[PDB]
Amino acid sequence: GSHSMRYFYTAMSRPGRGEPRFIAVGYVDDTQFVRFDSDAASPRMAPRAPWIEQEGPEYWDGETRNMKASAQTYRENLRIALRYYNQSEAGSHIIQVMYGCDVGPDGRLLRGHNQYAYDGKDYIALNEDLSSWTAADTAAQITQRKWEAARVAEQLRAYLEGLCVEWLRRYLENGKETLQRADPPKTHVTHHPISDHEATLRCWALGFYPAEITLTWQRDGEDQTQDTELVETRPAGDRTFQKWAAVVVPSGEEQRYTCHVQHEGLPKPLTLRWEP
Amino acid sequence: ASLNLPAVSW
Amino acid sequence: DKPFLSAWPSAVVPRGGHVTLRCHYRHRFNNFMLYKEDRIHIPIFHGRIFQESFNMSPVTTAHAGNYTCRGSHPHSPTGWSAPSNPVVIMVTGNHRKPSLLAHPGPLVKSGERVILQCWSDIMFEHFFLHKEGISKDPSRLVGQIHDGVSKANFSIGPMMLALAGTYRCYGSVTHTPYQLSAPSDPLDIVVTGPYEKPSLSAQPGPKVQAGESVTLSCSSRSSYDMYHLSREGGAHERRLPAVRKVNRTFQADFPLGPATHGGTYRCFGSFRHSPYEWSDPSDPLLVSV
Amino acid sequence: MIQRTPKIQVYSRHPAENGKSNFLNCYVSGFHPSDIEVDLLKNGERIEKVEHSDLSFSKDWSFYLLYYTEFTPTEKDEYACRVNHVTLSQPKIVKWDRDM
Ligand SMILES: *[C@@H]1O[C@H](CO)[C@@H](O)[C@H](O)[C@H]1NC(C)=O
Ligand SMILES: *[C@@H]1O[C@H](CO)[C@@H](O)[C@H](O)[C@H]1NC(C)=O
Ligand SMILES: *[C@@H]1O[C@H](CO)[C@@H](O)[C@H](O)[C@H]1NC(C)=O
Repeated sequence: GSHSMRYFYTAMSRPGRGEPRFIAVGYVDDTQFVRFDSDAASPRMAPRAPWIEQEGPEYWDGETRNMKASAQTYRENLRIALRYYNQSEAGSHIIQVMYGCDVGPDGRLLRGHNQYAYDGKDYIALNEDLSSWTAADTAAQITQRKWEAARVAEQLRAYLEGLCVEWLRRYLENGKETLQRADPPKTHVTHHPISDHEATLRCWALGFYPAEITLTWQRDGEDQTQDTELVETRPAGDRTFQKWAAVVVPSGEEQRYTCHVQHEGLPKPLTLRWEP
Repeated sequence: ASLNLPAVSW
Repeated sequence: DKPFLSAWPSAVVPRGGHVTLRCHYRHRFNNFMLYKEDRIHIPIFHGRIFQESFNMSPVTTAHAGNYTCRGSHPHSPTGWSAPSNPVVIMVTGNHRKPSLLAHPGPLVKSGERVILQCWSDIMFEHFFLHKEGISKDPSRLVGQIHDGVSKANFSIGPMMLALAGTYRCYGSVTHTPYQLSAPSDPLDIVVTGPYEKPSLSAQPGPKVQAGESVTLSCSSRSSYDMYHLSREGGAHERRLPAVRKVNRTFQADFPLGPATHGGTYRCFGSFRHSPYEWSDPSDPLLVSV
Repeated sequence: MIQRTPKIQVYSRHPAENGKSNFLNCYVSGFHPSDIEVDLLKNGERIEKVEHSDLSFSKDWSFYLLYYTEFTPTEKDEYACRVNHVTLSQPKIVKWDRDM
């Protein structure tokens, strides 16, 4: 299957409540594997999945050094943003960054990504060609001018085509038995009355990896995507995920309803029904 | 491994 | 536990100015006491409980000092929190100003290093280097003494936009270490690169005399918002906004003036809202009168 | 700036059995800005030693956090998660439901 690596930065100013803080996390697919927090006593890039812990000290020192520099850069970017938007030094603001690469089953690059946000809204983004930018507003157009004159896209592109893919392939091999082994969901259907004439059927999926999954209710084979209540997929805490889907049914019509489940860890899709 | 962008500002 | 103490808008503050100390604790800004460093549990102003941020205004030399706060914790052994981080209020304007110079000079290529030298004929025990701005912390160094002056070398680098801006230095004397001199004259430290260098050219050209006209054009395909014309000697830091031309270049024509004396010129592009970040320098150009 | 209120979910890591060790999760997602207060409550009392995941965010830039603690459920004990956020005028209490 295909895979992805992502880094997310959050830089936040909080005047009067703390010093500006920089949070970075790294993901392979749905599995977090590194973190950096500038609010720690001695900030360091630190392992968050067991399969990265046996990387040598040269790796940790390089990552930490880079994270300290990025924390310094983004603290200054918060100040620059204040001037571009003419905002007070009193308010609290947030810069968010994402970048990373998607690879195919052969391990070769399918696409690269790099996007920036300010105060929760799109700021500037690297286009799919990895050589041009899309700016969300006139402030971001300033940054685009600068990044064109400094040829910043060539630097993103060189990382996305090279180190990003080579490291993702290295990580996937390091964690092969948990990163490349889909865990299928455990499923069941529960039933609760809401009146003397209607009842909830809830279809459950637990313990699955990765997070992508489809839960669907059918009634006589027709999709109920309009009358289906779906809950956001949620983490179990142990690197598996959970989800449910619910539909309201007339009492005595439960047997007309089937829950269908699709997941990579399932050899074929499951059809479930509620059994008294 | 993380992206290293020395000297790049907004 | 531990409050977050902060000074606003700056902990380095001129006498006659103003600074406020805030004590943020349990999602609130009120009910706290203050403590100076030497008297570690003698709360100041006879144990005054500040019911809001403490505005020192106008600042006097008596405001200078090394502070911690404690927030009201009404269910605990002492009834107050642990001590905060320490904030040092430095009050300036109490001695003659020292001097600040950059070696080799104030234009620093990105990634490189520069030395800011503070020096004085007054024997200052320490020197402080402070970048102008909001919530900027000073750097301290003891003053070496030699040739009848005291001096300190502050090394700045690797140069990035964070390290660029307007700098001042200050001296302090032995027995009033939170009392600072008046500020040195300011020094703008500009980072250059890696934005691509523009092109320099003269109209009609680099040779002229009399009351004839001599205009220098700085030009680039990159979208600089401003240009800076710089002749060797430091007597022209002239800046003009850029205009986009039909061929898509960005340009600014600098008319020298009726008494142009000439010398070697370079120009730099820079962008809106970032006056201390310049492009690489153009190739040099010499004008002759 | 436009702000976004948190979605909340309270649930155990495994199917809960009375008298068996487990983990009690409060998942907060879809919120912005990032500052948020999240408490796990036992019989209305704040549980000490709750952990949380490192701050991250979704494609639409909204943040998500998982808070979690080890807990042994009993019939008598009632758990909930309390969440407060700038967008929330008052804290929000979401009760854990073993029957769901
Ligand atoms: C200020 O006092 C604190 C102790 O409260 C100490 O850690 C710090 O070194 C002092 N700072 C200066 C500049 O004297
Ligand atoms: C400081 O820098 C200057 C100029 O670069 C140099 O001459 C001097 O030796 C350095 N050290 C002191 C103590 O002045
Ligand atoms: C673009 O046009 C302007 C307007 O005359 C001229 O000054 C400049 O030299 C031209 N540049 C190029 C590269 O053609």
